[PDB]
Amino acid sequence: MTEYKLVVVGAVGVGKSALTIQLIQNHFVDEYDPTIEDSYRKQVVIDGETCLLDILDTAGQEEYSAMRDQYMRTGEGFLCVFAINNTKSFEDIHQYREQIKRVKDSDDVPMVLVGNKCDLAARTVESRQAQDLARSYGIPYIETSAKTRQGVEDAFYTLVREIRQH
Amino acid sequence: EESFFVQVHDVSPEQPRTVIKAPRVSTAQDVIQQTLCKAKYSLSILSNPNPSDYVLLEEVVKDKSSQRVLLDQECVFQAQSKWKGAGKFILKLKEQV
Ligand SMILES: Nc1nc2c(ncn2[C@@H]2O[C@H](COP(=O)(O)OP(=O)(O)OP(=O)(O)O)[C@@H](O)[C@H]2O)c(=O)[nH]1
Ligand SMILES: [Mg+2]
Repeated sequence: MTEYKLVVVGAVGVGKSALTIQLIQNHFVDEYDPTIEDSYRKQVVIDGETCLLDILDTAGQEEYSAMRDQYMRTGEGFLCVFAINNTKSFEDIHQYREQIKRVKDSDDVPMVLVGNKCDLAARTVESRQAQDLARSYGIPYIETSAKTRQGVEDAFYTLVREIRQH
Repeated sequence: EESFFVQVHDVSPEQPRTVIKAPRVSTAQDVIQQTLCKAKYSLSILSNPNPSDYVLLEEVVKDKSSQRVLLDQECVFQAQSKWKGAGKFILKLKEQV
């Protein structure tokens, strides 16, 4: 059983905890409680092999930014989340990518760009804007909804695969 | 200066760890209730949601590790401040202890 160390990062309120909780526990949390740092664990089967997922759910609140360095050293792959109705979160993504790149001293860190809340009408960030960003980083882009489960397994398993195929 | 951060370990099978911001006046029972709220959708927690059924254990490295069960009404911040000692708090059912 291979263990995979996944880390979920991005700005406040984009849906990091909701995505993680949907994946681990199969329900949607509608209340908002800001995270400091939570660790989760699940055994899953991906392409016919049993895997252990260690998932670190991190803080969007800028108050906790000094915790980043440690979790970026230890993490094997990063889910970089923004919300498609939150233009600022899409701008903030770039700062997470650069820190991870700096911390790990590598241009080749396993990562997936996620545009979350795709169930909501009247998006303010265009899919193509995120596609262009992902292309420049050399990483997959996937849209998700923690509320409807759209793309959620795909986003996390794609990240496991990026680590596995590295 | 009114709050402090505590990491609680072995919380549930699906949620091994959580960090919470607690009032420094918090008892072990107060911190337990905050932790049960954080892990409230874990199946083991839905099954046993009453904080009075739990304890915090502190494990501290010497100057080998020692362990000690906190009293229900003991101040967690006082215990942490006394560590000699790299340390951790562990959530356990009283029946396990
Ligand atoms: N409609 C909709 N709401 C969502 C979705 N994902 C998260 N939410 C809601 O958005 C709010 C914030 O979600 P969280 O997952 O707590 O956000 P977070 O990124 O973990 O926030 P921090 O821990 O503070 O950084 C909550 O009220 C969630 O119910 C989604 O895909 N669709
Ligand atoms: Mg969160």
